[PDB]
Amino acid sequence: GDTLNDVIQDPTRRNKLINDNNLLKGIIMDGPVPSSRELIVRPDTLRAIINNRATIETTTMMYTSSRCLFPQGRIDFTTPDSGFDDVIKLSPQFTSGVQAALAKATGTEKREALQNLFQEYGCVFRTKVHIGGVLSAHTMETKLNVKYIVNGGDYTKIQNTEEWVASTNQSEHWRVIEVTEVTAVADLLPQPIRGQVKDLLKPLLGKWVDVEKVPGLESLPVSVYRPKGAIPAGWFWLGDTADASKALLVKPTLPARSGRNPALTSLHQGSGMTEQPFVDLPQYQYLSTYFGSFAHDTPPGSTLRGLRPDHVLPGRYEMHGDTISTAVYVTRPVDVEDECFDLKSLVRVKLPGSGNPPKPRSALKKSMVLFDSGE
Amino acid sequence: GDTLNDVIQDPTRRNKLINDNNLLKGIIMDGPVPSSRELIVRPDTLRAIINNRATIETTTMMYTSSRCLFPQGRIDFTTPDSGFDDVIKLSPQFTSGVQAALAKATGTEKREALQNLFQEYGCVFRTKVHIGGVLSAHTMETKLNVKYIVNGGDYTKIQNTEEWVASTNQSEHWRVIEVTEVTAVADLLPQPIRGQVKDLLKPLLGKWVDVEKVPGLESLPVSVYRPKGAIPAGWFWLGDTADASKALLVKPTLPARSGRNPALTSLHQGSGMTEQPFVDLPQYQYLSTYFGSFAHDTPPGSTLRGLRPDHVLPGRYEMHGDTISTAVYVTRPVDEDECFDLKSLVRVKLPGSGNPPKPRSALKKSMVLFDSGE
Amino acid sequence: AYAQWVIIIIHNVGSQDVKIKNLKASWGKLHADGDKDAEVSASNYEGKIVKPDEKLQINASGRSDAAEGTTGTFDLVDPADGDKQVRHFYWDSPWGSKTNTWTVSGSNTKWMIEYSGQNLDSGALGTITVDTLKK
Amino acid sequence: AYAQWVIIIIHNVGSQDVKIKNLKASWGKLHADGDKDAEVSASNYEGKIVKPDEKLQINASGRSDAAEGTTGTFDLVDPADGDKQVRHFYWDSPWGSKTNTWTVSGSNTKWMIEYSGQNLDSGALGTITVDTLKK
Amino acid sequence: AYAQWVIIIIHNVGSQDVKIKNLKASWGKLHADGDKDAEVSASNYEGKIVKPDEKLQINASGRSDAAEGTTGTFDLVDPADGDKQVRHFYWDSPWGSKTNTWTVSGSNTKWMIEYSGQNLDSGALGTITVDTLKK
Amino acid sequence: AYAQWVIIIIHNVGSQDVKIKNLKASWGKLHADGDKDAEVSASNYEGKIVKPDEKLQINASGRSDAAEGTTGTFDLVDPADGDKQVRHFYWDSPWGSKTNTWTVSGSNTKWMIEYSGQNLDSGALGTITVDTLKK
Repeated sequence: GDTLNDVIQDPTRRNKLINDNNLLKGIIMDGPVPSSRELIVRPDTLRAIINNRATIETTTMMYTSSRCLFPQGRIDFTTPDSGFDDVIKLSPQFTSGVQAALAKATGTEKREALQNLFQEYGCVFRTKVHIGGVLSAHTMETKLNVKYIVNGGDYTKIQNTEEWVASTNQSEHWRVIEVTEVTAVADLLPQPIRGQVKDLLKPLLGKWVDVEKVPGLESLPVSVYRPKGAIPAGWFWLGDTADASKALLVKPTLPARSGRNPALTSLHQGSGMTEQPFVDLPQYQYLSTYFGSFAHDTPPGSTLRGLRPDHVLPGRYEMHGDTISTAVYVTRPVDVEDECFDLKSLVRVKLPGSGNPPKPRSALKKSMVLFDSGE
Repeated sequence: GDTLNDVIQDPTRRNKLINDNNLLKGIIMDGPVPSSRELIVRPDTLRAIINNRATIETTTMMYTSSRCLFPQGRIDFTTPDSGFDDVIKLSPQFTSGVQAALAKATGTEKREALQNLFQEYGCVFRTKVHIGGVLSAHTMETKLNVKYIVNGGDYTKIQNTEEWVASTNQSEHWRVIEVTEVTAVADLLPQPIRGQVKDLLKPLLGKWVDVEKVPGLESLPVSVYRPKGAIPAGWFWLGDTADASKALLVKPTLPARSGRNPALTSLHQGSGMTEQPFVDLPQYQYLSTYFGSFAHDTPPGSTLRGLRPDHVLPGRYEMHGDTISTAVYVTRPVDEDECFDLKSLVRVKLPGSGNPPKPRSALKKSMVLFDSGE
Repeated sequence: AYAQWVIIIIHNVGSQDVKIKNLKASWGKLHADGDKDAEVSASNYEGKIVKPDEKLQINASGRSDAAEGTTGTFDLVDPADGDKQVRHFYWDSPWGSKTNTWTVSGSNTKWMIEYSGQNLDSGALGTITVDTLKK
Repeated sequence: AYAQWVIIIIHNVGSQDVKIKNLKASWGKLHADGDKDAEVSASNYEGKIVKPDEKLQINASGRSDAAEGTTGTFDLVDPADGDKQVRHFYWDSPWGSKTNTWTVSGSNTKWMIEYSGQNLDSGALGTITVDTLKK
Repeated sequence: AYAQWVIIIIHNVGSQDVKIKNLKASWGKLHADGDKDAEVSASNYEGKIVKPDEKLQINASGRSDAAEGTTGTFDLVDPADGDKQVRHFYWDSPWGSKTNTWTVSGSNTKWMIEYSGQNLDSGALGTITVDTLKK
Repeated sequence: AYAQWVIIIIHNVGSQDVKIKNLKASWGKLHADGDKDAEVSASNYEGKIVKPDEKLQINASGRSDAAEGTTGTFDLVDPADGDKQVRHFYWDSPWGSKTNTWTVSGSNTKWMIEYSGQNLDSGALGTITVDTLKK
């Protein structure tokens, strides 16, 4: 009747548990996977709690489902921000890599080095993990499919649930069955290095520029404002807005390279019966419906860009206008971390034509833009 | 047949029982879970009583419930308030953390440090627990689902009830099957520190202010009062009341953080056919109906605030008025969990349609700190 | 005929439920909202509780063409206290009378009932809103 | 006759005043509450204010013996900005036609109106409640 | 005859779906797009939701030489707001009246409904485009 | 007769102006909106400019009692390049034929035109919405 307390007190068993579960390695994000590099130093002991409240559940709504869960406890790693005596120590190799990345001359080199480092070391680290064994079964039948998944316990007895349940008490087969706390790797660094790294990792540089009223459109209930003057070379704007004070220009921080999704996408004229832009990349989004005739070959449409889906979050509409033909939404951030700019993006409720793009409904995250960097 | 006496008399078995059941660690509140930090010093012995009255109960009301309970006894921990010779000693690390938190420069820093300390060490500690095993089964068909839960005994025999029952006398598998007494961790501290910690944990600072009678409303049976003058910057008020003497202003004590539910919430105007406020956050509540037109952009409506659900408890109505049109409720506390007697007002029949749910709550006294001097 | 009709709106403004009982009409027919052709049985209305701040509608009308008019009764009971009657309501819009009648009986002091919108001088009985509250 | 009738309850559920003007019934007669024999001059309803959380009842019906039904109009206007029209109204409960009519017309963005209680299929138009809110 | 007809286009422009209900079509028949011989059932539309920017076309016409015309009704409801009514639409093109009638009744201030294209003076009822937006 | 009629809506979904020319009704007449009695001359539309995102309505119908129906033509011309012809629209709802005719003719590479709502199986031609764009 051994528990996590029995394996944690034994150096051999504790190290076997640590190694077989990749507890010293970060997570790289086909899906999340552990990194081959060890991120933190091997601890002398682990903080753990015991939990043996096993469960067997089944359901036959033919979507039959089954779940045999057998927990053993929870293991918790302690982060620098907690301030406790025990703190996970970053591997000297990782710290040296960070310092080497930050030592390069230009910001582009510093960002590329950090990208390589975080690709080979992972983006996040699991600080709270639940240990044990879970056996799940699914059988959707109308044609017919069956799916058995085993995570922990003797996996060679997946076909025989009795023997798997019997084996669930062998400590050599305990695995991580759930993660309840994840901390960004950058958050494990000292404060100045943490700030520098988190600023460098931001995909976009930002800049405020005064605005000008779009000529015409007197029928609308609110004025339309666009960046005044010529856009600085290499910078891009995000769409029409109702803000009368400022507009946000953005610039990519990383050069385009094969295999990486650019932060911004070019926009192309619509196929037929519509003057709105369409995103060149599949799942990218822009924030404002274009007012006027879009054209990707001449300004200001030549410098309008759409954002990567991870840069934006859904917003909320505030409606203006006494009728549908006059109605327009203004997009405001869903007031809540991960806050979004109050750009006040304008979105016409009913565009004159047919076959128009889907109505934009998003606002840009404030954490994706770097300001006043001198870049 | 071994009992809790045999395991408590053996240092190895006693320590195994203590460690496998997390008896030295507090509870953090998806649900209550034990903390990884040891809150109390490891005792040399445990107070225990023996109980071996097993039970097997099944009912098939299409629901079918089964419960095999095999107790072994109860273990008691002794708290400082008992005054007995033996008292659980708090870990020196926890006491040092409390002292460090209380030593910070400003009240906000002290509150943040205490919040971190109690998030790491848990909020409460189990002082009476029941040891043994329990295997339960629930089945519901009409379409069908089955749910087996095992807590104690050989969990690898959950599928075979006979073997699990046979395994209930193995001491290595005994687990905590019930908790019958829980003590707040703050209550385990010495009195001068306990008072400070408990005061600092109160979410809201309170202040009594004078009141003014709302103009108009002569048709109503009672006068409606609101805070007099402009409320101090950074403070908020809870709602209209019939109290002609004083009104309560409240102020949050903690800044905003990820995962921290604010104590108070802003209110927004209703969608249509109603002039009453609606809570921005889903579950929160407010005490009184707004008499008049609510506007969250200008005072006094801009600073009216709702409350987190844990701050309030259901109250009772006393009705004034001769008809539905004039009927109004004065809310009163229900006779440690006392609540403020603010005499909040709630109109019975709001003229419009699609009005918010009718307020039915009163504010706890244990959530407001007075005379902090802050 | 259809010319004689009545709409009874039970609006629960209180904090406790009220249950409708004994809904059935001597004459005429119950029908869906705004559609006299969509006949509906009393079983659809019997046993339904009006939760606080909820509104329930009873639509009764004379049959397609006859000297029938309409007439009926129901009771409002307290789901607690053993379904004790709150009030007993009777309505009738006859054809030959040219005089409606809407009456409420009972003495339950634990509840307060108000009603308005009935017509009695002549013609259809009209729409009656009944506000119910629990003192 | 008295079989064709309408009772409109202007209920100001808002916190700002509203006014009624140009209340003219082409046929029938404006009468007292519940009494169709006591005709009331239209001036008793023309140009009066409905204070917030108040009800103003207007009762119209055809003349007895006579056979013309009752139809009419009135305008809700806002007294705070020069009697700007809130919503126009038109009601029709005719003697020799099947469908009654109740239409709101005109519009301004500063007012919301929700009405109920009308019957359009047959018989009298019914008692109509018209909640108005300056929002 | 086939000469009396109507085309109704529900054109959703809001951010939420709208559901069609109670598609009765008391007179005439429903038919496929541009083909009055291809009769279709009301079940093809009943209970269906119109997603944003989606067009739903309902075509009704009188029978070939029945001398009837075509009359029908339906309701727009909010699939999320408790299936509450949005508007009630009634279309009617009688054969002998030589005067059509298209009406939108009910009230739900949470939705903006506009319609255009209807003809009432004489002949067919024309093509009616209805724009619905949920605010 | 008035039973034969058409409503043509020119809606400029683009951002460039368009003009109308050579509007003549070979059969029937032009009339105001919602009134076939209010005959109007072709000069009311000839030379008119359809501003982008603006609708222009042309209503045509036959005499009160005649077996003439309605027929006519008009050209859309681009004012930005010397009134170059965009398309030639011809509409025809005769009294003497069982089917109607709606024909867009000509070609312009700089313009896109779509139309909907025309009815050809029987009766009036219906209401036609024409979206024009300069892409």
